[PDB]
Amino acid sequence: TRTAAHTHIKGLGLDESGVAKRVEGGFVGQIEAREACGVIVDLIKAKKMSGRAILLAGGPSTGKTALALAISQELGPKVPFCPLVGSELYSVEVKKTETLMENFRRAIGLRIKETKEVYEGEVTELTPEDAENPLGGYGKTISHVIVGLKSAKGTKTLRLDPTIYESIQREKVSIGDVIYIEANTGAVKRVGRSDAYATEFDLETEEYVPLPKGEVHKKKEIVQDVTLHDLDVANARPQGGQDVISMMGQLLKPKKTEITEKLRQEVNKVVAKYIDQGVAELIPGVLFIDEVNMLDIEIFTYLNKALESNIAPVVVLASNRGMTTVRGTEDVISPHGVPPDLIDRLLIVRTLPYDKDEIRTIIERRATVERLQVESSALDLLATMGTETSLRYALQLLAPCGILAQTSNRKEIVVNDVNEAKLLFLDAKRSTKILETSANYL
Amino acid sequence: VTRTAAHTHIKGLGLDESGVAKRVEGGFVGQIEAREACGVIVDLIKAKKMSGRAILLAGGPSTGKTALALAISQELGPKVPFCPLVGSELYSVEVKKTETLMENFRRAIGLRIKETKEVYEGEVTELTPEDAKTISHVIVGLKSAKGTKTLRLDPTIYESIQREKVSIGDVIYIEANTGAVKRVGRSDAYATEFDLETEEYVPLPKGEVHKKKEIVQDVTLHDLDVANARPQGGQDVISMMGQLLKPKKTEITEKLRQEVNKVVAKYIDQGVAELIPGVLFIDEVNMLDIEIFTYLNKALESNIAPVVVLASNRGMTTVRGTEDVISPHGVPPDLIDRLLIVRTLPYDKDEIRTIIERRATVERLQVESSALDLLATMGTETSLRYALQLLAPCGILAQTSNRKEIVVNDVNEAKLLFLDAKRSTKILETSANYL
Amino acid sequence: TTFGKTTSKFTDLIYSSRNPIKYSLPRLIYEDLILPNYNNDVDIANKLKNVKFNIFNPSTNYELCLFLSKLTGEPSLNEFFRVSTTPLLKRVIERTNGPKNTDSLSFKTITQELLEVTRNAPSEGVMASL
Amino acid sequence: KSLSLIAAHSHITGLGLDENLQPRPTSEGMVGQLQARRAAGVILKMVQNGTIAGRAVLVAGPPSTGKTALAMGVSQSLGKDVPFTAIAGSEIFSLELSKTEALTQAFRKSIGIKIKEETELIEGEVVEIQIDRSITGGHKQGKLTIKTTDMETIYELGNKMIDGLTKEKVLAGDVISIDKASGKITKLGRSFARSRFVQCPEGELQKRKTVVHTVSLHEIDVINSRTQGFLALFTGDTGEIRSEVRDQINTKVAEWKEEGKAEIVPGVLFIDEVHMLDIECFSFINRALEDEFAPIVMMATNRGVSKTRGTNYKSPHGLPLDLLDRSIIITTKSYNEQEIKTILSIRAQEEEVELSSDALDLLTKTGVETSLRYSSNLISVAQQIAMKRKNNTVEVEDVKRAYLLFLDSARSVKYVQENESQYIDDQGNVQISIAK
Amino acid sequence: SLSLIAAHSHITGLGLDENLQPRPTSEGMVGQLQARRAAGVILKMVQNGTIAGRAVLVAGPPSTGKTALAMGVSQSLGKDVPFTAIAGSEIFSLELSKTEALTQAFRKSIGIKIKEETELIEGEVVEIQIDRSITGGHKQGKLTIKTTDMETIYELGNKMIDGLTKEKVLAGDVISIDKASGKITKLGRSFARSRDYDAMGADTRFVQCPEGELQKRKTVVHTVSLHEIDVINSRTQGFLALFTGDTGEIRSEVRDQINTKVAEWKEEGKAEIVPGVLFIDEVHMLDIECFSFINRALEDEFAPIVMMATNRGVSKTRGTNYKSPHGLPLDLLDRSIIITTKSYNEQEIKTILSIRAQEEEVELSSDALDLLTKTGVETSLRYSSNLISVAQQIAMKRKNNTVEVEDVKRAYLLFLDSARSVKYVQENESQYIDDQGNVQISIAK
Ligand SMILES: Nc1ncnc2c1ncn2[C@@H]1O[C@H](COP(=O)(O)OP(=O)(O)O)[C@@H](O)[C@H]1O
Ligand SMILES: Nc1ncnc2c1ncn2[C@@H]1O[C@H](COP(=O)(O)OP(=O)(O)O)[C@@H](O)[C@H]1O
Ligand SMILES: Nc1ncnc2c1ncn2[C@@H]1O[C@H](COP(=O)(O)OP(=O)(O)O)[C@@H](O)[C@H]1O
Ligand SMILES: Nc1ncnc2c1ncn2[C@@H]1O[C@H](COP(=O)(O)OP(=O)(O)O)[C@@H](O)[C@H]1O
Repeated sequence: TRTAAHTHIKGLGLDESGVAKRVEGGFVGQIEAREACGVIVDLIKAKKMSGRAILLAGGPSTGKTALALAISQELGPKVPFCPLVGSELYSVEVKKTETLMENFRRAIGLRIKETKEVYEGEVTELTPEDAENPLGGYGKTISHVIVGLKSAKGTKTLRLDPTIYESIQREKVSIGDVIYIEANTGAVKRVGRSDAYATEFDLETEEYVPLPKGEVHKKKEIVQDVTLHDLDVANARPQGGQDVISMMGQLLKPKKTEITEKLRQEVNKVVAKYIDQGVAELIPGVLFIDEVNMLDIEIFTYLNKALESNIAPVVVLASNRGMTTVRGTEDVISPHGVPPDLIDRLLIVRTLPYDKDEIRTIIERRATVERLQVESSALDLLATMGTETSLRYALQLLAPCGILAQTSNRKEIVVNDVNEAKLLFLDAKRSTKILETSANYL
Repeated sequence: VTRTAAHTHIKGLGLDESGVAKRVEGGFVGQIEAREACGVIVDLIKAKKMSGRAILLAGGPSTGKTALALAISQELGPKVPFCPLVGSELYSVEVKKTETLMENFRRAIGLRIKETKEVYEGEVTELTPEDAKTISHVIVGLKSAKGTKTLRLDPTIYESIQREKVSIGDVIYIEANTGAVKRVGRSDAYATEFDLETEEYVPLPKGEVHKKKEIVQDVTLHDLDVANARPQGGQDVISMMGQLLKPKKTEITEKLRQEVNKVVAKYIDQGVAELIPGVLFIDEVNMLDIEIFTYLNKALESNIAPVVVLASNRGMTTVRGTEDVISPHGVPPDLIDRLLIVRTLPYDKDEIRTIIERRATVERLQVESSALDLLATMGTETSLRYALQLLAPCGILAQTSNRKEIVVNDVNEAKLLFLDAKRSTKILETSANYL
Repeated sequence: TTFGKTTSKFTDLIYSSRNPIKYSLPRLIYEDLILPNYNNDVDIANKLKNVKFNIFNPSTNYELCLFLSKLTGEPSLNEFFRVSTTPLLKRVIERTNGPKNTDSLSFKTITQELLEVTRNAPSEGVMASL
Repeated sequence: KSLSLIAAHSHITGLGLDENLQPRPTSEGMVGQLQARRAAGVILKMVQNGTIAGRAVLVAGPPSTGKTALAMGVSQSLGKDVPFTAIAGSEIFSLELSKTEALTQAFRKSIGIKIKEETELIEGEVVEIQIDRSITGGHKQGKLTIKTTDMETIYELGNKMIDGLTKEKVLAGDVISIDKASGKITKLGRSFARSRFVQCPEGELQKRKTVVHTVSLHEIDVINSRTQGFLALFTGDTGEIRSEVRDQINTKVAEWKEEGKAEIVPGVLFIDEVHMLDIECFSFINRALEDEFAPIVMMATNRGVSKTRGTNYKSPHGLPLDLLDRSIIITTKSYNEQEIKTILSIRAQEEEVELSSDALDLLTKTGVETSLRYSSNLISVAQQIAMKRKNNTVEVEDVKRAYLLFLDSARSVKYVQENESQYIDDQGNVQISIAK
Repeated sequence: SLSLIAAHSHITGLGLDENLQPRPTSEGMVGQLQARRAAGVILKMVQNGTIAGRAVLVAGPPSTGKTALAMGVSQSLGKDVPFTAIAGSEIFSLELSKTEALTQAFRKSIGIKIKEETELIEGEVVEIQIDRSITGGHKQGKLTIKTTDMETIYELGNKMIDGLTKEKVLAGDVISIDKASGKITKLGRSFARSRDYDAMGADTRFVQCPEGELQKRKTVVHTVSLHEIDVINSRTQGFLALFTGDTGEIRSEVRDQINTKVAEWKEEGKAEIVPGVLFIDEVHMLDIECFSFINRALEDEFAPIVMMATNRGVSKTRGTNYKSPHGLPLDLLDRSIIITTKSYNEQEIKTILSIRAQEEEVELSSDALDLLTKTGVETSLRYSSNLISVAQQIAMKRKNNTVEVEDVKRAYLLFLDSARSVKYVQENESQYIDDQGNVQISIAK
């Protein structure tokens, strides 16, 4: 098992119609932010509103990213979640507007159900039946094709169209192969060779697949999940033909292109048409852009434009700045690095720093997840480091303590182990103190 | 007939067997210490044992840094690779600058392969394929002026023969190792089959059909890198019209480089190839950005880095790409630890006079003694390069007056006609509008 | 164009269109740089750079070929040497839809299994219309 | 050949010089500037000797003093079959080529190779053509009768000649040229036979003709590189040719000159407005001039002590001192009244405008007062005003009317400076309304 | 062999015992008795593999041994574990984004291990007989394959014959056939049939006829990084992008799909994850966007352990206008633990110079080595290290085997360090081009 700075949080931890308790889901404290995030989860599950923006703000190491992953865990794996960093939008292939629109479309999911009628099994016989009165000038005029199938606890012969004989001849279907006949379009395909013929030839280059289970004929309802960006990139890519340009672009580097608003419009109308028929279902998700202080003001203005769309998901932003200039502008002093036109469109959730007991409990649960045993006085010392230097410096100094404990052949982490961890690995403050008092061209 | 461009009187470093330098020998006058340090560096390069050695040679303008690097290149010989470069060429609009630096690094490590050229040439007399439909072999009979000779051939060479539309009586060229087939033309003896025809007629080869020759192929590592990393695909032998898609330079992955190193080491272990490390020379090193200066630190720590020679004429100058970093020679302090600096000294009057006499000798001009003294005084008064550039208009003005020896009057007219930087700046300062 | 025009039992109609701009080249450049002969090494250097020192050669770099065959799933180990030494236009003309074994690291993308369903799908299907 | 309306330097047919390189006061369309013309004649002799390489000269002076006139005089005095590349300073700032690559291509375009070859040709007038077909038409027999003004012959044709004659129709009385070794047949025209129009050729019909080729280093550089064909010489996307093919071309050219199969013809590269190059371009130009295959570079600039591009300091002529150290400088001076009036009379003769003496005196006065180019632009615009009154000679009234209608520099600055509320300033303020 | 004597090739692993206690001088590393212990803890942290995504920082003055420590970690890590060593200037690419280049460098340092079991039949083909049925739909075959020792006869399928007709094989052809997978390769032509054709051809090559048994069993282990799977599953023919670098901003959907695929393979049991180390030398010249992405990209499960080296004090971070410790912002320095290197004394410099002269096959006297030690105390260490190599050649120009004091004095005279160059520049500043471009070329005033 691999652990990386997270995966000790499992949802938010509220009860039904009530206050989130202090010890639930791996969260310690942050009660008001957890209640607000639960209200946000209920807003997303209501499946009504579009283009709602939430900015959570606070100091560093307060639990903004943990709250975002708690939102994603509470919604479930079916609801899409697109985590983003603010530096990801600057690309050297397309404009940053198109990258924002692509990550915007990646966060809306579609649930499509469909009924499949199939015919699979091992080929028993394959006989093109001739007509009673053949036409002149031709040979082997097929009137119909008799094909016998064989599966587990099932055997059925079929009368087929004359026009699937070309499909038999293209896919090279012979006796003993196991095939796959779609009902409506015909269009047979070779799954492989039957497993009973695996010892036919000493040396061969084939793929022998087990004989398929169940009946030859079955009706199965298949529910498929795609996002709207997959529909956009599938419709933009031209359907596979025989032109040199399509296969040339298949053999070359797939450079991104500025997808027009027209294609997105047609995709939205056909999706709404099949939603109105009761077949498809629209699942909006969460686009989480972290550290949004690094965005340019053009992206902020396009966010102002794109939040007014009908199909937009709920976008969550996070920042740790105070009074800072927006990038691209030399004089706009703004809270959290966000320009004031966007700030009016969003609600702000505030996160508060922790205390001695919360730091101690967080360190204890992180040591529990990391499969380590810590003695209580070592826990109190680590909480003293957490309130003295940083919570994250205490959290990253658990694995070297376990390594030094295993070096001395002990499964317990004690005081001198964390003293050696202090002596070996420095935090930022002592490193800055070393930098300030050294003049050796450092 | 013979051309001369600012050099070519420099033939070598001009050292003895003990490493000491004479005064005037090899086209170099003066600067004993820099020449001796450069000879030590030439010995280090000839040892072929170390990698990533960086030398900076520094001094004022027109002191002889480029002449010293050229003397290194002539002392090493034509076998050793030498890649001269200016620092402005590392900026390209196709790839990043670090990749261009990597290619220029790998251009300085060479290989030597010993190969044999085997050629069949003559007039086709018999062309008889036979079926084993697939042909198993074809028998071709070639004829020259010294006899005939028949050959069995594989079907691939018969396919290449059918590509070139070879019939009976054509003069063809076959290489035994590569398998290349070239059709020279129809033979001269079959030229009167028609009075007018679209076929060129060539005579019979006067030598033997079989020809054997031992050759040496000199390639570098960068040739193998670009041969193994064609993005569009392998080009054919002849493409007069261009490729349909334009192939652009790409960022070559280090996995390709380590595969090329593995294959080259495998061929070296069998005694086929010989490794010849060389010299990469970067003139005007102060025109490099700080990012290339940082990448040079890791690029000098590879196992197959060549010997790198840099030159600069700046003093305590700000490094490019920085605003509050002042460093000697425009070279950052992180990189300046890794080199050894060779100092280069300015010249005196007698050295300038000897340089002017040598340049007049190599350009096949005769000068008088008083003209030489006036040119030496002018060289000490303005610059050394001014007299060297003014030597040839003096010869032209002596030629137009139907004389062969330059005198003081031609030097005076050439000084009147062409100016230096100082007099041009004096005219520039005391002028009304834009000179 | 400068074609063959008439300055006025069948009539021959042969394509004869040319360009009025003529680029003239000496015979020496062609015969001494582009064609092989006894005094140059076009074919020798071509063989040295394309066959002997190629990294996809199975006679010298079999480990890389086996690694790439496990990576992609090509049934032949000469496929990479054939791909790397023929032009892109010749590759895209004679490309075939040969089968590959399932035990490989290259599986099918979501976009591809969306596109492969609707090759012969009719109208009024939801996946085909979308 | 070489279609042209009238150029601004169309009167300069070269440098007016004697056999002892002395400048005549008026010769070949050039007047005045005796020292500059003598220096350019010395540079012309340097180019025509061809034994030295990589020398850079600089032509500096005030604007409108005849620097481009000097460059055009050198280019016309070189004549044909010698390479002359003229570029501007802003031309090398490409989006697909680096600056050093563009400078390298411009450097190698200015040096050429003279290759002499001979081919055997057929030229004559077609008398009569017979094509014979068999019963099945598998084989074709043919006979061609062709004549010149001195002989006549009949040729028996094979299959490929018959196919090459059926393609690109050839009838009787046509004058054609046949290349036997390549199979290319060109129709020269039609002979003078009423019973296009060219004459019947004379002399022999089988002629061995010698053609002298001149090909630059950049062309062989493009062809030897396999990354693109010879069509990149016309489309213009060569795309950063690698260095190793340039060393192969250099060694091949050296052994071609050693064997005697080729000669090297160096030329002149002219860089107009050299002050608009970056310092990286100057540093590349410093080290590119010591190569063996380097032309003679001519640079022209008119700045004083100005800021070098890409830096933060000022330098004489806009060029750094290390570039100026390897240069010999030719200085041009301003003109007198008589030189200005001689220039205006020559520009009158080239524009086919007949001038009165008083009109020429008024043009000389307003050219000394304002600018030479202003009078040289006024002279051609006065002829239309003269032709509107239906007379041939340009009088004083036409020159005064053209001086009233079209303004110059100082007058336009003067009318701007007391009407600046109606123009847009550096701060973007303007008043459009008439009142208030 | 294609390796020469590099800058630090004496370092072969970290000089530690079993109890993570560094020896004073062992296997290349001299001194640094706390940084070596911390790097040993980091090496055990990597070799356990149970945690992911943690960054350490190696800070100290220049010429102290930060990249020596990284080389020691790389050499003691062992093979089949990915180790990527990049600079800060590599990621500024014209055709790739900085974030995408960072993602590629991150995913090049974590790989999976695949086990393959092969059954190879390598031998020379003698004869191929093809038999067809009455219907003609399928073709049967007879193969006679021959080794130096033994010869047997196999059978072929229809797909065997179709694959054998391509890459056309005749008698005298050396092929190999896999029983389990059916892979086909043409190794070339035997040397016994090298005298008949009389001219080679383009596509042919001569290999020796194999010996030993025909059916040989051997297992192969392959280590494939996640970046290789990303490049392969992004195009039709993706290996050319692996060898030419034209991958070009691979989409995130295939990366999530490949992550799910790798988790599925680990759970089913045909693969296991081998984590690695990413080393970013000179991290101080990275943009603030790069630092932000490094901050938020270390919280993934498939993240390696990052080692960064900095020799900067309180400098200005690139892309901003303020100054920060180590040239890095405080949010990244919160997510780090710092290993601090300290400068050497005379004895450690003496031992390092002795080791470096031992590697280069240079024999020094005691007085010459003492002089080099004194120069390494006064000037930098690398100046003495280069002085060894040039004094060696000065020694053979005198026809002497070992170097002496005179050779070190001559190499000190002929070559200059930074301080002497600064002094001779400053006392003759009129002969050099300053920041304003002024210079004096003429020697007489
Ligand atoms: N309330 C909490 N309960 C448990 N763990 C927390 C809490 N808040 C923060 N953490 C832990 O602190 C570490 C760093 O928090 P992070 O998400 O980086 O905060 P921020 O987003 O404010 O920088 C994470 O590994 C997280 O597990
Ligand atoms: N010691 C010397 N002997 C002969 N010629 C010299 C010497 N030093 C310099 N030169 C000549 O001076 C000219 C310019 O020198 P150069 O190599 O450009 O110096 P730098 O590169 O330092 O400007 C060259 O043509 C060279 O031939
Ligand atoms: N000495 C001269 N003889 C003839 N025409 C001249 C002379 N000097 C200048 N001119 C003409 O004056 C016009 C402007 O001069 P021009 O050469 O463009 O100035 P500049 O030297 O600033 O480029 C040109 O048409 C040129 O033909
Ligand atoms: N602990 C050490 N043991 C042996 N040699 C060392 C040690 N530290 C540094 N060196 C030597 O110092 C030289 C440069 O030091 P380096 O590792 O580059 O320092 P930094 O990484 O701080 O620049 C290397 O060639 C290496 O041989």
